[PDB]
Amino acid sequence: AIADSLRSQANTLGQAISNGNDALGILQTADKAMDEQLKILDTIKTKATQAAQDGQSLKTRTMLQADINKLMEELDNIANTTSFNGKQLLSGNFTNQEFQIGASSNQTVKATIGATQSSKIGVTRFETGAQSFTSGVVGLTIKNYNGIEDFKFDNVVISTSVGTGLGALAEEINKSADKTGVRATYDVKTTG
Amino acid sequence: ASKDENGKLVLTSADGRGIKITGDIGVGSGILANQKENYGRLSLVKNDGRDINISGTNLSAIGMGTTDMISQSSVSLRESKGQISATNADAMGFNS
Amino acid sequence: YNGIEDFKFDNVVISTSVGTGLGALAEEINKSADKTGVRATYDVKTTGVYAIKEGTTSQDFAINGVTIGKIEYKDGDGNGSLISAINAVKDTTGVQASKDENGKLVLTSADGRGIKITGDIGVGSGILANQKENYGRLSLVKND
Amino acid sequence: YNGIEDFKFDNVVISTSVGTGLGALAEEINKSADKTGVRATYDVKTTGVYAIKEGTTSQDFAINGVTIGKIEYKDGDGNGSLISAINAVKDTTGVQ
Amino acid sequence: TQAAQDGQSLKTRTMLQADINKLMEELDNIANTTSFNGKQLLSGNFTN
Amino acid sequence: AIADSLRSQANTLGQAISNGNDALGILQTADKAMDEQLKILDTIKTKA
Amino acid sequence: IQIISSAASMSNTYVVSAGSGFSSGSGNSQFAALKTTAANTTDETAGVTTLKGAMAVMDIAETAITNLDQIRADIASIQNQVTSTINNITVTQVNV
Amino acid sequence: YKGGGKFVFTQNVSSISAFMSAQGSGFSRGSGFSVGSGKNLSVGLSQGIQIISSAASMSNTYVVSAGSGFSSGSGNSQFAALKTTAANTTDETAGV
Repeated sequence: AIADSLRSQANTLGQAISNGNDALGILQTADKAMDEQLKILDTIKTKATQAAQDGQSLKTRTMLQADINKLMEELDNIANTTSFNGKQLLSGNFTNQEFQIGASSNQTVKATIGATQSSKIGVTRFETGAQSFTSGVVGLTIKNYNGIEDFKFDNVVISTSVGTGLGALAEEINKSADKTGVRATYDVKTTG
Repeated sequence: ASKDENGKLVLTSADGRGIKITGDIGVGSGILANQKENYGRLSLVKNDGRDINISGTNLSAIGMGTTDMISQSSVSLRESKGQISATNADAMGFNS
Repeated sequence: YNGIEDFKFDNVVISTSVGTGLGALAEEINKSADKTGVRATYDVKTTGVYAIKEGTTSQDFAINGVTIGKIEYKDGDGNGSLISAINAVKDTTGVQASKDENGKLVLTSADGRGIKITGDIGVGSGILANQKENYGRLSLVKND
Repeated sequence: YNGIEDFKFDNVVISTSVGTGLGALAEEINKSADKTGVRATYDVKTTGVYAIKEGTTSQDFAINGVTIGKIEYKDGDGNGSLISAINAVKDTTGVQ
Repeated sequence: TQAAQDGQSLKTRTMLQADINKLMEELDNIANTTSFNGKQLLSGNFTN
Repeated sequence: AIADSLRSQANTLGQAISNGNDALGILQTADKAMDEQLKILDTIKTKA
Repeated sequence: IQIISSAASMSNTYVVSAGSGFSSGSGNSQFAALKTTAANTTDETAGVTTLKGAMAVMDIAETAITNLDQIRADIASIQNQVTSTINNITVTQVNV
Repeated sequence: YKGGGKFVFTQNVSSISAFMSAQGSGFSRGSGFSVGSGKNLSVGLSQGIQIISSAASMSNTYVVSAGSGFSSGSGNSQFAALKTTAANTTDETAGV
């Protein structure tokens, strides 16, 4: 009886090793695939930087955008293409997948590879307030900056002096950028 | 001070100090009496797609008070690949 | 448990912390497996209905005690912003947001901690107000 | 789809935007290929008949929402002006 | 030790913590898994 | 017991070196960047 | 010039109708979008084809890099866990 | 979630219409998703919600009738099988 129990356990563990090896293969494939998406996104950002200068006309910015279109097409193609034997890894349908690696019934690891498509990866959040016509000492507060507490800045002057204004506020906000994830800029024009 | 393409008058401030004209500039230049006190506008940019929940103490000065029409939106790569909508652009930071 | 007497496990907390939940109960039950013949497991998910629509969460939408905030999501959740914003705190909450095949919103907890959302997640995601307090199920398996 | 139940997909938009159309539908279908066994593709062309003649487009000739304007093309389009003018916005419309 | 430096932002520290979570999960798995013929060895019920 | 104590202390110090070699990058970057500000203030004083 | 008569009731400049989620007195009343007929808001050129468009695509790409790194870290953690499991199983099988 | 078909409550509402009208749910008259408001969530609820009116008597969701061995008050009342027409419980693919 004991010998048969141990034989069953040895065979089940010998199969669990193969299950683990298959899981390793799948995960390695997914990772070495995502590497190229990282490089492509780097190239996209470089091209956007190259176009963010004003020595280039709309006709050349259009070539930039045409290149970015094809690169992003390739990115989402890699996403919708990488697959093991039909199981699409980098698309979003690889959520809560088990791999029995135990002698008994329900011992397993779980894989929930997120979605990496170009319609779902890069989602920034912009805001912008109405054109301010009033002055006064302002103190911001970004509530729930990290999930627990608030984040109060310092009081900033506005009106017209050298160390005042929306530029001063933008400096004060960009200073604490790494903690809030909130960068600021400005635009001060009075056009008729 | 600069002259726009369409002939409008533009008074830009590089380091963001806020333009305040006191005397009568003279209507006919394009600047109405409501733009004499100007301090520009702020433009925040997060990088996660959740609403920035700003709530300060004296907010009518940065143009985000309890009576200021602000615009906010979140865009993806594919959403940027196309034509930027009119509201999305105002959120981005065009058209002061 | 053995034909003569009973078998009383020790008390086990439940709610939402690390050493709590159906996983904390399954550990205890499986530990004394050879004497009872009863192995246990768990499954802690919260899957909506009417797969997904466009809506937004309350300003104080929080899950397992940590606050996320307002999130505007499109019809079919084309942005993936909801899933991204729920997942950005997965190793502090214990929940892993996912999008089901049919489009439904799936909230799963790997180590069985129990999902408890406080704020208005926003009807439109499909999670009814009768699911905001979920601790999963138990599953015993005898062998006789 | 498997012998017992059905398989409902997601509601997909079509008309003309970046994240719309038969491309979006084919993505959504091909994603769930392992379970349904039904892959998908698309082909979005618009081919004329009576191959080509001489004529002009209206002053408000637009495509996918961007206005192109009037174009005078020769018999066999010997100028290539039509093709070039339509292609000048290929990466804004999505039409080559 | 790798995350005890201040050249790493909260995001990278979060990656560290997410990895440590899985490693500790594996530790618990070994503990609750090693068993001879049902007798769980490394769990605490193998006393006396 | 000793070898497992040394194997950790060797791994830790092996990682602590990376924290140092990374604390050098952050400091050298901050230093060589100050170099230009010194050449700027020199110009201001000359222009004044 | 577009003069709003009274800030309490402005449905002719912003989209504040009852159907919209921006009805006054229901929250969100300060995020309402402008009206294209009231103002003259037009779209912008597509994507990086403009300056502020480029400086927005820069942040979108930065956030994309962030997200992909965040996903790859999860893949790596799962992989290390699997490797440890496999080593332990390989020893336990010999002992069994 | 208790059979892979619809979700099963134990509330005390006559129908989905009153369940939306009632307090607590996100479908109140003040909220945006009221019945008849273009969202059309009534169909989504009808496909995926089964509200048991009174837990004391539920013969429309569980096979708990008199002839069955699970009649209420006759013991075993908490082991009764779900109803295939009430829910949408379908079989699973055979075996491994």
